[PDB]
Amino acid sequence: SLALSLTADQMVSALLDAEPPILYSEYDPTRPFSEASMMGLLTNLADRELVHMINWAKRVPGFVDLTLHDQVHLLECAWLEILMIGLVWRSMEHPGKLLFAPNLLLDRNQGKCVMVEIFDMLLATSSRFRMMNLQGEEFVCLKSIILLNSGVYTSLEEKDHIHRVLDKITDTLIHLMAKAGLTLQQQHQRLAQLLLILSHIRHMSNKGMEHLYSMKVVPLSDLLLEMLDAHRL
Amino acid sequence: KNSLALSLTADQMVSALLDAEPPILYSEYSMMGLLTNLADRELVHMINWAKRVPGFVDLTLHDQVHLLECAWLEILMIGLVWRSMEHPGKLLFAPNLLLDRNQMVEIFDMLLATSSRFRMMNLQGEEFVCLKSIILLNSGVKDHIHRVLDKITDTLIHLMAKAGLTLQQQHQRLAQLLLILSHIRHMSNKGMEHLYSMKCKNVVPLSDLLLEMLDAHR
Amino acid sequence: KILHRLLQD
Amino acid sequence: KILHRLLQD
Repeated sequence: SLALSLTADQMVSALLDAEPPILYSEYDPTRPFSEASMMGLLTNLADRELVHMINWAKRVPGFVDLTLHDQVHLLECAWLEILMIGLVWRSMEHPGKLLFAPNLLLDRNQGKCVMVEIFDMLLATSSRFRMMNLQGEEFVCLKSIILLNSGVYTSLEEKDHIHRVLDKITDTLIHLMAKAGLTLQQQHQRLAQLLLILSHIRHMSNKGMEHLYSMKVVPLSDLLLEMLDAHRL
Repeated sequence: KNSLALSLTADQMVSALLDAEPPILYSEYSMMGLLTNLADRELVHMINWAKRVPGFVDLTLHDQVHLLECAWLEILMIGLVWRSMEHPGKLLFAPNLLLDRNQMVEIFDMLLATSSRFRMMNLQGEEFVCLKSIILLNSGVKDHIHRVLDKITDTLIHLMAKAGLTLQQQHQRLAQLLLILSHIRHMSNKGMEHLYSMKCKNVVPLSDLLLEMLDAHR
Repeated sequence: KILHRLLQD
Repeated sequence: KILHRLLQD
């Protein structure tokens, strides 16, 4: 591989330049009002976000070296996790609310019809990210970790390759914290704190997932139908 | 805040977590009926194990039932994975119950992959008991529980430093272990779904304690 | 509940 | 597969 040779500073720049954009919702003020229409906005938003994520994944160092089946597999497993950590990242500057889009800011009263429980878990996750002062450099590292780690445990030395890249992102996270001026103890503590949150992200993803193939009337895109059926069967 | 965890040194914490370890139970004499019976008895030991975990008692009661309600299947699974490490390709539910995948099978494979990973990492028992305490305290959802988690983190690092691992190897191994916890959370959530559908199908009677911990996922 | 019975006793 | 065809391009 080649991504095993890039430095920590080069890893960050590669991830920052590969960052997907923050997308907007479907603007019409009437559709956030009810249940079906609101999930329609989120579904449409997630569908367009997936297209960016797929192409973002191709620019994630090491992901390209993976075989085609391994690439699809990792995306099939982590797609909702990556959407959620992005959502949680965007919602940091807005306590008590979830920023799905700059034109789609959700409060928990909207979540209390049709879901409230998952809403609060996302809020709490965004809350911890805020008071930890999560940096954009750290965030893009966490997203790449999710992409490579979530589906790796479902010749097979491609597993070893994935683990090698994961070790590099670990070095990168520590590199960023070291540059930020954190003491050695604070580094592995913050590292642990961030990675423990990934378990929470996985949790919220699984819970949100089983709502999605329970909601399955509220039309899902064929791409989204494909991503969910991988989690079912 | 009154706490034994924050008063313990790194080695005292390890010693306490080792002494608090639950026993390896035996199966009785369908297959899922055996596992259900086994898991039920293991749950009784887990509850008392948690009470022996430094810091857990100092939490309020409602916080204690919450963590156990959230983590019980995660803790059962990492215990199973730990026992199965020296049996690659098989799961050692009990010394008298060693199973292959073809005897829920998707979850079996995930457990096998976790056991293989722990084995090639050469996971130590002192690291293992730290991971379980982390799972218990991180299942819910500076705060007291977060302070304890920070200390168990210091404990994992302390253990690795004694093993002779470099600072780089410590951060990497710590990351490797905590990333596996994400997969353990996954297996637990998936297992929870199937266990409830299993309840609806009325094919194997979930025990009282199991039915109770299930209703908690909510 | 069985939980906070074993948890206390 | 669409995801497969989205990776193909």
